[PDB]
Amino acid sequence: SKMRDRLFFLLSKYGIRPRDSIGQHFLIIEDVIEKAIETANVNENDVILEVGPGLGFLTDELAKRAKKVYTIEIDQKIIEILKKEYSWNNVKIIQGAAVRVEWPKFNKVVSNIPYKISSPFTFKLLKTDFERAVVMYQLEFALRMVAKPGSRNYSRLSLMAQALGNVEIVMKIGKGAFYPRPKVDSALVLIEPRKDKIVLNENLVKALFQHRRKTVPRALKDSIHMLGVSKDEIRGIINNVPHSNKRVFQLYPEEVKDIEEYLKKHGIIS
Repeated sequence: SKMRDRLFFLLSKYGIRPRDSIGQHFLIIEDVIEKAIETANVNENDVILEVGPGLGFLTDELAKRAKKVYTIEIDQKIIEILKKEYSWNNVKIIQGAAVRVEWPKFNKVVSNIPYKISSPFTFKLLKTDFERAVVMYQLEFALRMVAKPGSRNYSRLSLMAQALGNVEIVMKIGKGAFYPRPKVDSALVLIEPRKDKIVLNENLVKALFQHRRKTVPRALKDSIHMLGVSKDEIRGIINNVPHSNKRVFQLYPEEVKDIEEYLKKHGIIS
Protein backbone atom coordinates (compact mmCIF):
# COMPACT_ATOMS: atom_id res chain seq x y z
CA SER A 1 0.00 0.00 0.00
CA LYS A 2 2.80 2.35 1.04
CA MET A 3 5.02 0.92 -1.73
CA ARG A 4 1.88 1.00 -3.93
CA ASP A 5 0.85 4.69 -3.52
CA ARG A 6 4.63 5.09 -3.91
CA LEU A 7 4.38 3.33 -7.29
CA PHE A 8 1.36 5.44 -8.33
CA PHE A 9 2.94 8.70 -7.11
CA LEU A 10 5.88 8.18 -9.48
CA LEU A 11 3.64 7.04 -12.34
CA SER A 12 1.57 10.24 -11.95
CA LYS A 13 4.49 12.52 -11.04
CA TYR A 14 6.30 11.53 -14.23
CA GLY A 15 3.23 10.97 -16.43
CA ILE A 16 3.79 7.30 -17.29
CA ARG A 17 1.16 4.60 -17.79
CA PRO A 18 0.53 1.23 -16.05
CA ARG A 19 2.32 -0.72 -18.77
CA ASP A 20 4.58 0.45 -21.60
CA SER A 21 5.00 -3.12 -22.84
CA ILE A 22 2.52 -5.95 -22.34
CA GLY A 23 5.54 -7.92 -21.00
CA GLN A 24 6.21 -5.72 -17.89
CA HIS A 25 4.68 -5.77 -14.38
CA PHE A 26 6.57 -4.08 -11.47
CA LEU A 27 7.26 -5.88 -8.18
CA ILE A 28 5.52 -3.80 -5.51
CA ILE A 29 6.00 -5.61 -2.17
CA GLU A 30 8.88 -5.10 0.23
CA ASP A 31 9.36 -8.47 1.96
CA VAL A 32 9.44 -10.28 -1.41
CA ILE A 33 12.25 -7.84 -2.25
CA GLU A 34 13.72 -8.44 1.23
CA LYS A 35 13.39 -12.23 0.91
CA ALA A 36 14.94 -12.02 -2.58
CA ILE A 37 17.96 -10.23 -1.04
CA GLU A 38 18.12 -12.53 2.00
CA THR A 39 18.12 -15.55 -0.35
CA ALA A 40 21.10 -13.99 -2.22
CA ASN A 41 23.10 -13.07 0.94
CA VAL A 42 24.02 -9.64 -0.45
CA ASN A 43 26.91 -8.24 1.62
CA GLU A 44 29.15 -5.16 1.54
CA ASN A 45 31.56 -7.00 -0.81
CA ASP A 46 29.18 -8.13 -3.55
CA VAL A 47 28.73 -6.74 -7.09
CA ILE A 48 25.12 -7.06 -8.25
CA LEU A 49 23.28 -7.30 -11.60
CA GLU A 50 19.62 -6.26 -11.59
CA VAL A 51 17.69 -6.27 -14.90
CA GLY A 52 14.68 -3.99 -15.33
CA PRO A 53 14.87 -1.81 -12.16
CA GLY A 54 11.45 -0.35 -12.92
CA LEU A 55 10.98 2.44 -10.37
CA GLY A 56 14.07 1.66 -8.31
CA PHE A 57 12.27 -0.18 -5.51
CA LEU A 58 14.53 -3.28 -5.51
CA THR A 59 17.56 -1.21 -6.64
CA ASP A 60 17.26 0.83 -3.42
CA GLU A 61 17.57 -2.21 -1.14
CA LEU A 62 20.43 -3.73 -3.23
CA ALA A 63 22.23 -0.38 -3.28
CA LYS A 64 22.13 0.00 0.51
CA ARG A 65 23.55 -3.51 1.11
CA ALA A 66 26.26 -4.07 -1.53
CA LYS A 67 29.46 -2.40 -2.72
CA LYS A 68 28.35 -2.04 -6.36
CA VAL A 69 25.17 -2.53 -8.39
CA TYR A 70 24.84 -2.50 -12.18
CA THR A 71 21.26 -2.26 -13.42
CA ILE A 72 19.84 -2.19 -16.97
CA GLU A 73 16.74 -0.45 -18.36
CA ILE A 74 15.97 0.27 -22.05
CA ASP A 75 13.49 3.19 -21.59
CA GLN A 76 15.40 6.48 -21.35
CA LYS A 77 12.71 8.07 -19.16
CA ILE A 78 12.96 5.29 -16.58
CA ILE A 79 16.63 6.16 -16.12
CA GLU A 80 15.72 9.87 -15.79
CA ILE A 81 13.37 8.85 -12.95
CA LEU A 82 15.89 6.59 -11.16
CA LYS A 83 18.36 9.48 -11.25
CA LYS A 84 15.97 12.20 -10.06
CA GLU A 85 14.10 10.30 -7.38
CA TYR A 86 17.21 8.61 -5.89
CA SER A 87 20.58 9.60 -4.42
CA TRP A 88 22.80 6.52 -4.91
CA ASN A 89 26.59 6.50 -4.60
CA ASN A 90 27.14 2.93 -5.79
CA VAL A 91 24.41 2.19 -8.36
CA LYS A 92 25.46 2.21 -12.04
CA ILE A 93 22.55 2.68 -14.45
CA ILE A 94 23.06 1.09 -17.89
CA GLN A 95 20.73 1.92 -20.78
CA GLY A 96 19.95 -0.99 -23.10
CA ALA A 97 18.23 -4.22 -24.01
CA ALA A 98 20.07 -6.36 -21.44
CA VAL A 99 20.21 -9.33 -23.84
CA ARG A 100 22.22 -7.38 -26.44
CA VAL A 101 24.39 -5.10 -24.23
CA GLU A 102 27.69 -6.43 -22.82
CA TRP A 103 27.42 -7.26 -19.09
CA PRO A 104 29.86 -6.22 -16.29
CA LYS A 105 31.59 -8.46 -13.81
CA PHE A 106 29.24 -9.28 -10.92
CA ASN A 107 29.36 -12.03 -8.30
CA LYS A 108 25.59 -12.06 -7.93
CA VAL A 109 22.26 -11.26 -9.56
CA VAL A 110 19.07 -10.10 -7.81
CA SER A 111 16.44 -9.29 -10.39
CA ASN A 112 12.83 -9.38 -11.55
CA ILE A 113 13.17 -10.90 -15.04
CA PRO A 114 10.60 -9.27 -17.41
CA TYR A 115 8.94 -12.12 -19.18
CA LYS A 116 9.56 -10.88 -22.74
CA ILE A 117 13.21 -11.83 -22.14
CA SER A 118 13.03 -14.69 -19.65
CA SER A 119 14.63 -17.20 -22.08
CA PRO A 120 17.28 -15.12 -24.00
CA PHE A 121 18.42 -13.71 -20.65
CA THR A 122 18.61 -17.01 -18.78
CA PHE A 123 20.71 -18.57 -21.58
CA LYS A 124 23.29 -15.77 -21.35
CA LEU A 125 23.31 -15.97 -17.54
CA LEU A 126 23.93 -19.72 -17.26
CA LYS A 127 27.11 -19.10 -19.33
CA THR A 128 28.82 -16.66 -16.95
CA ASP A 129 30.94 -16.40 -13.79
CA PHE A 130 28.48 -15.74 -10.96
CA GLU A 131 28.40 -17.53 -7.62
CA ARG A 132 24.64 -16.91 -7.12
CA ALA A 133 21.58 -15.56 -8.96
CA VAL A 134 18.14 -14.92 -7.42
CA VAL A 135 15.70 -14.27 -10.30
CA MET A 136 11.89 -13.88 -10.48
CA TYR A 137 10.40 -15.59 -13.54
CA GLN A 138 6.79 -16.72 -14.04
CA LEU A 139 5.79 -20.03 -12.45
CA GLU A 140 5.53 -21.80 -15.83
CA PHE A 141 9.01 -20.67 -17.00
CA ALA A 142 10.52 -21.60 -13.63
CA LEU A 143 8.90 -25.05 -13.89
CA ARG A 144 10.31 -25.49 -17.43
CA MET A 145 13.72 -24.74 -15.96
CA VAL A 146 13.37 -27.54 -13.39
CA ALA A 147 11.61 -30.12 -15.58
CA LYS A 148 13.22 -33.58 -15.52
CA PRO A 149 14.41 -35.34 -18.76
CA GLY A 150 11.69 -37.53 -20.24
CA SER A 151 8.96 -35.30 -18.74
CA ARG A 152 6.59 -33.60 -21.16
CA ASN A 153 7.79 -30.01 -20.84
CA TYR A 154 11.55 -30.65 -21.11
CA SER A 155 13.09 -28.15 -23.53
CA ARG A 156 16.35 -26.56 -24.76
CA LEU A 157 16.20 -24.49 -21.56
CA SER A 158 15.73 -27.37 -19.08
CA LEU A 159 18.75 -29.17 -20.59
CA MET A 160 21.15 -26.24 -20.39
CA ALA A 161 19.71 -25.32 -16.95
CA GLN A 162 20.67 -28.82 -15.84
CA ALA A 163 23.95 -29.10 -17.75
CA LEU A 164 25.17 -25.82 -16.28
CA GLY A 165 23.35 -24.98 -13.03
CA ASN A 166 21.46 -26.01 -9.90
CA VAL A 167 17.96 -24.56 -9.65
CA GLU A 168 15.92 -24.23 -6.42
CA ILE A 169 12.45 -22.87 -6.85
CA VAL A 170 12.62 -21.04 -3.53
CA MET A 171 8.93 -20.16 -3.32
CA LYS A 172 5.91 -19.19 -5.40
CA ILE A 173 5.18 -15.46 -5.66
CA GLY A 174 1.57 -14.28 -5.65
CA LYS A 175 0.41 -12.34 -8.70
CA GLY A 176 -0.67 -9.87 -5.97
CA ALA A 177 2.94 -8.68 -5.47
CA PHE A 178 2.98 -6.97 -8.91
CA TYR A 179 1.30 -4.17 -10.90
CA PRO A 180 -0.49 -4.46 -13.14
CA ARG A 181 -1.60 -7.76 -11.56
CA PRO A 182 -0.27 -10.51 -13.91
CA LYS A 183 -2.68 -13.12 -15.24
CA VAL A 184 -0.56 -15.84 -13.58
CA ASP A 185 1.76 -16.51 -10.64
CA SER A 186 5.53 -16.08 -10.52
CA ALA A 187 8.34 -17.98 -8.79
CA LEU A 188 11.63 -17.19 -7.06
CA VAL A 189 14.58 -19.08 -8.52
CA LEU A 190 18.03 -19.63 -7.04
CA ILE A 191 20.81 -20.42 -9.53
CA GLU A 192 24.18 -21.56 -8.28
CA PRO A 193 26.31 -22.57 -11.35
CA ARG A 194 27.26 -26.24 -11.59
CA LYS A 195 30.62 -27.49 -10.23
CA ASP A 196 30.98 -29.85 -13.20
CA LYS A 197 29.29 -27.77 -15.95
CA ILE A 198 28.51 -30.07 -18.90
CA VAL A 199 29.67 -27.97 -21.83
CA LEU A 200 27.61 -28.68 -24.97
CA ASN A 201 27.65 -27.57 -28.63
CA GLU A 202 24.92 -24.92 -29.18
CA ASN A 203 24.16 -25.65 -32.85
CA LEU A 204 23.74 -29.35 -32.04
CA VAL A 205 21.37 -28.67 -29.12
CA LYS A 206 19.10 -26.31 -31.10
CA ALA A 207 19.08 -28.79 -34.00
CA LEU A 208 18.09 -31.66 -31.68
CA PHE A 209 15.56 -29.42 -29.88
CA GLN A 210 14.11 -27.76 -33.05
CA HIS A 211 11.74 -30.75 -32.97
CA ARG A 212 12.22 -32.35 -29.60
CA ARG A 213 9.53 -34.98 -30.12
CA LYS A 214 11.71 -36.64 -32.83
CA THR A 215 14.08 -39.55 -32.30
CA VAL A 216 17.70 -38.42 -32.42
CA PRO A 217 18.29 -39.99 -35.92
CA ARG A 218 15.20 -38.19 -37.29
CA ALA A 219 16.19 -35.04 -35.37
CA LEU A 220 19.74 -35.15 -36.77
CA LYS A 221 18.60 -36.30 -40.23
CA ASP A 222 16.04 -33.51 -40.74
CA SER A 223 18.31 -30.70 -39.46
CA ILE A 224 21.31 -31.15 -41.76
CA HIS A 225 19.56 -31.21 -45.17
CA MET A 226 18.60 -27.74 -43.86
CA LEU A 227 22.19 -26.67 -43.12
CA GLY A 228 23.09 -27.26 -46.80
CA VAL A 229 24.63 -30.72 -46.24
CA SER A 230 23.78 -33.65 -48.50
CA LYS A 231 21.73 -36.39 -46.79
CA ASP A 232 23.63 -39.00 -48.78
CA GLU A 233 26.94 -37.80 -47.22
CA ILE A 234 25.45 -38.46 -43.77
CA ARG A 235 23.09 -41.48 -43.88
CA GLY A 236 25.65 -43.98 -42.59
CA ILE A 237 27.35 -41.79 -40.00
CA ILE A 238 24.30 -40.82 -37.93
CA ASN A 239 22.95 -44.38 -37.90
CA ASN A 240 25.47 -45.50 -35.27
CA VAL A 241 24.73 -42.45 -33.11
CA PRO A 242 24.53 -43.20 -29.32
CA HIS A 243 21.03 -43.37 -27.83
CA SER A 244 19.46 -43.39 -31.31
CA ASN A 245 16.52 -44.92 -29.39
CA LYS A 246 15.75 -41.77 -27.41
CA ARG A 247 13.61 -38.87 -28.46
CA VAL A 248 15.26 -35.52 -27.81
CA PHE A 249 13.04 -34.60 -24.82
CA GLN A 250 14.51 -37.65 -23.02
CA LEU A 251 18.17 -36.64 -23.30
CA TYR A 252 20.50 -36.00 -20.35
CA PRO A 253 23.36 -33.47 -20.88
CA GLU A 254 25.58 -36.53 -20.44
CA GLU A 255 23.80 -38.04 -23.47
CA VAL A 256 24.00 -34.93 -25.67
CA LYS A 257 27.75 -34.80 -25.01
CA ASP A 258 28.10 -38.40 -26.22
CA ILE A 259 26.31 -37.36 -29.43
CA GLU A 260 28.64 -34.31 -29.57
CA GLU A 261 31.96 -36.19 -29.39
CA TYR A 262 30.57 -38.69 -31.92
CA LEU A 263 29.50 -36.23 -34.63
CA LYS A 264 32.72 -34.26 -34.06
CA LYS A 265 34.86 -37.41 -34.29
CA HIS A 266 32.86 -38.71 -37.29
CA GLY A 267 33.29 -35.19 -38.69
CA ILE A 268 29.90 -33.40 -38.71
CA ILE A 269 29.83 -30.55 -36.16
CA SER A 270 33.59 -30.51 -36.81
